[PDB]
Amino acid sequence: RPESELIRQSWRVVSRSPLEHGTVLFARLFALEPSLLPLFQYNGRQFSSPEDSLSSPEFLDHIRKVMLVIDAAVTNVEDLSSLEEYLTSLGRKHRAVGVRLSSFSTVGESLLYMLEKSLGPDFTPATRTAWSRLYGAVVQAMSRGWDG
Ligand code: HEM
Ligand SMILES: [Kr]
Ligand SMILES: [Kr]
Repeated sequence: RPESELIRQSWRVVSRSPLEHGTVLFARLFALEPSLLPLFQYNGRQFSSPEDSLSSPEFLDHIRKVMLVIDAAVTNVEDLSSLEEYLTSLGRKHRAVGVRLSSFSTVGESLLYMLEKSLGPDFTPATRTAWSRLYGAVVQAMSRGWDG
């Protein structure tokens, strides 16, 4: 595949520091959709502001979890079938915690934003398209968890 290599090569730099890069993605997410902030309840409390979430070890742990799932999508970029079941159940979990399926589009824009900022001139239109397709397929798999 051509695009599989585009994903592999562009993930290499980001994957060296997943928490740093993940923090960009979530900062961008709350700037676009602040109504997602209350969905992260740790120790029975709601974060008041987006900067509150960045001081929470549990929230930062979830950033690393998100990045590891994306790492698994890249590893299986040539055949995402083998992750379908895991992704479906991850969708069910997120539905249970209160995330609306449509919020995953904003997550996609946040991921693309983070890649654009990290890669700079190396974020070619083919690289955007490749990532849009891969994230699209991840979300399709996850969408099964919302009653099908
Ligand atoms: C809309 C943005 C998202 C919100 C509000 C959200 C929120 C949550 C919450 C509340 C949990 C349960 C508490 C925890 O363990 O932290 C969770 C778990 C988790 N999240 Fe997310 N999440 C989002 C996006 C994602 C995405 C896009 C991925 C995939 C790349 C992901 C990967 C994971 C994983 C692997 C877990 C552990 C699941 C388990 O207990 O089985 N998260 N998330
Ligand atoms: Kr954040
Ligand atoms: Kr992805």
